[PDB]
Amino acid sequence: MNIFEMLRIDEGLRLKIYKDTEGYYTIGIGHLLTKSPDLNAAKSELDKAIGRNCNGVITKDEAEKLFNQDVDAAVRGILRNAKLKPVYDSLDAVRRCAAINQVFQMGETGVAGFTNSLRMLQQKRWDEAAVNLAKSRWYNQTPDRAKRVITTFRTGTWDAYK
Ligand SMILES: CCc1ccccc1O
Repeated sequence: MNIFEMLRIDEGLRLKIYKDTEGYYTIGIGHLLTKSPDLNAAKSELDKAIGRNCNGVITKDEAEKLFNQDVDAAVRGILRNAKLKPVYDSLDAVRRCAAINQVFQMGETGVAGFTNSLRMLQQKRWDEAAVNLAKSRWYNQTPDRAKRVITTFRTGTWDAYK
């Protein structure tokens, strides 16, 4: 297991524009195109992202290319965020993957409410962190995925991903 395999499980792979769990136009391995309800705006973002006229469909290679960029962006983002970087750098490599996963799903604004979880994670209070992480819109809206990511934070193992 690694961050790519982990996110591939959590995000799936779809080669045609689809709506994610929040109803937003998405493609590939959880590549968010736009929060706009306009399918044409999503097709425009797709064409811009890939550099050709895709008419809402891409190849596996193109999906994986966006995925590589998106994972990279998630990590570089964390490292640029003064609240996230110190916690991320305190973690072991497995728990870092849980952090990348969460930011990939939610974005940095998405994780702004996680201040108390962040402190517990930096303190290595793993069970307490795990309890706090589940008290969230995140957990309630995507419980099966959140349970996996939380188990990863709690244990520093890949047990939740088999
Ligand atoms: C709250 C979990 C977490 C830890 C460290 C960095 C990002 C992140 O979302």
